[PDB]
Amino acid sequence: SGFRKMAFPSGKVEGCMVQVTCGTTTLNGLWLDDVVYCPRHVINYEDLLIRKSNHNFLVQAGNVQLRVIGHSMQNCVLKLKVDTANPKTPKYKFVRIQPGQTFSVLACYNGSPSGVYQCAMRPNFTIKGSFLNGSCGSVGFNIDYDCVSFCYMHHMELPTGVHAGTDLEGNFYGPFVDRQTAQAAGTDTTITVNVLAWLYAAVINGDRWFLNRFTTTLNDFNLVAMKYNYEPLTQDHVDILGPLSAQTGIAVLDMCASLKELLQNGMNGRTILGSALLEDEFTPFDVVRQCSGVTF
Amino acid sequence: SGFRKMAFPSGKVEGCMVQVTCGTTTLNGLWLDDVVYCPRHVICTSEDMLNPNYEDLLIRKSNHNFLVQAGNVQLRVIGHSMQNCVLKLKVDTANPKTPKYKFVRIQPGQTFSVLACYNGSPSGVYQCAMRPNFTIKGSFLNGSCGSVGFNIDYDCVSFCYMHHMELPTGVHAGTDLEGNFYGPFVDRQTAQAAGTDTTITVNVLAWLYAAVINGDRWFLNRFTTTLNDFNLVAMKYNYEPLTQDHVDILGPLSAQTGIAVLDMCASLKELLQNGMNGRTILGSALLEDEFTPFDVVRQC
Ligand SMILES: O=C(C[C@@]1(C(=O)Nc2cncc3ccccc23)CCOc2ccc(Cl)cc21)N1CCN(CCCO)CC1
Repeated sequence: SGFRKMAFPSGKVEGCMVQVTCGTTTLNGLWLDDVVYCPRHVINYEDLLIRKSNHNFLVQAGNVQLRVIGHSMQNCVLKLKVDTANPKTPKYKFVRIQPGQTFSVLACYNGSPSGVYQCAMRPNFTIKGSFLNGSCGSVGFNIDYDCVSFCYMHHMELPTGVHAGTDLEGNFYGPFVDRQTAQAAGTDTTITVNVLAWLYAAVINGDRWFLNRFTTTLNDFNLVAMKYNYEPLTQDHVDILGPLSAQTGIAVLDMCASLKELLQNGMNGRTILGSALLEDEFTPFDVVRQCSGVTF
Repeated sequence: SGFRKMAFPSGKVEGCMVQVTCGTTTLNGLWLDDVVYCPRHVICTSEDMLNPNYEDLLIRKSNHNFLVQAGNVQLRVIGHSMQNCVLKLKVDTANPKTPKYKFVRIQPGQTFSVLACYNGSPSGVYQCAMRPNFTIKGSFLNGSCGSVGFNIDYDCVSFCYMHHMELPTGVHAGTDLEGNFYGPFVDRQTAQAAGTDTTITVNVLAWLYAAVINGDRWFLNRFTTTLNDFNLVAMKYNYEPLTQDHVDILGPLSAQTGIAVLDMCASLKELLQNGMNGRTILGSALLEDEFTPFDVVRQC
């Protein structure tokens, strides 16, 4: 029993964090094989990069300086070719995630991991992270068996305190640019499929007060959901919620009628899994993984 | 900016998780140097669990009865001893991934990261607080026994908890790494209940200072309070008493934000009286008590 915001074990990623210094700027880099990936703002990026030489980039893996033997840019990520392959390189992939998907963030400062937390890619493409100056280059990831899927690299903090970054190919999530200019996070919405997954987790843990005899059509639920700034629930979401629906004996459209009532009436001084708000940062897979005990 | 429930990076602890099997039972062990630490109830059956005599059960065991597995490598147990509720299995190989570590016993209100494991394999890491009733509101399924709680300040791993049991309310009980249980719990299946839980007042205040550091001031007020008047109001909402130590501890955050500790105490009093009014503090509609003053300073 128990339901916690749980991050993936960060060990495979910790062995990859390095410190990248270029001029006055110091941020984090991801050392995989003989390449160090980091935000290109560490340095007109084509013009700024051409002026740099390999010895300008000081890379440090622990107390060992890695010598840069080449550099190239891929979108908003700088790829620094190093002479030494990372002996701690795990099995990895670069994956681009969709809004609503969750990942673990290994927050780093000066190439040293300081903390790990579970995030969600918001529907407005920002992440509500916890980052201070020097956290740029910190990565987001998931673990599948023994494979690390890198999905995020931190680049900036928007004026509202929310964070923006790219996938490991340097493509930003959201309409953001790596430039000091006026940029604002769009109005955010609630990840509906994730809220339903968290309601199933609450039922698995013994919380049933919110359940009701009612059901709803997928269309009627989406008309209500749109009114409360909730993302539309697709047939794919209903299908993905299948396992949890079968395990608890509560159909997805039956849980949608509970969600609809929670939206129109509130909690009424009650909590669900120790929360007075509807939690949307657990995917259906996160609930299954935690309420079954999958290991890495 | 931003305030998240943040766990310590678990890498230093992952390199220590092993699987310990004894008879039908399989749980987790912590392999540090040439010793594997694990809950002593690994030597029990459900027929023993009501009134186990661990000294008697242990004397009947031999080293080859304990099957220890570090990854896909079976370790050889060359000795065993019991220290309180933890079994110490001497093995013939020192763990090459043994980090710099300490065994620390924590006080209620203290936080730590939990590396939840099954079959010696890490499945997840989350943050916990030792509740005032000495339980932890963890996330553990069967097979998680032996999963450890820790803090990682300055490259050293301070092990503070080893998971042993789940109480009937879904909360968890365990020991420090010397085998001493936190709370009035015993490693027996006899009737045991967690005492009434209370909110960790100093942690709530630390989280209100974190909210002020992050720009949330809506809950602040023009009032102050005496420490005694605050405690009289606090006890009525099932909040732990705030001691002069807690007030002293909150000093740095008070100086950084310019809000006197007893001034923040008066804001807490008001929140307890009025609730949030549809507002949130750091993305929460409840007063959060699982961030210590040290956690707030570290993260902010
Ligand atoms: O898992 C246990 C320990 C056990 C316990 O609490 N285990 C668990 C821990 N966390 C989460 C759980 C989630 C669901 C179910 C069990 C969980 C069983 C329940 O009661 C106690 C009372 C005291 C003590 Cl110290 C330990 C326990 N055992 C079963 C009994 N025995 C194994 C012998 C084979 O039957 C020994 C091992």
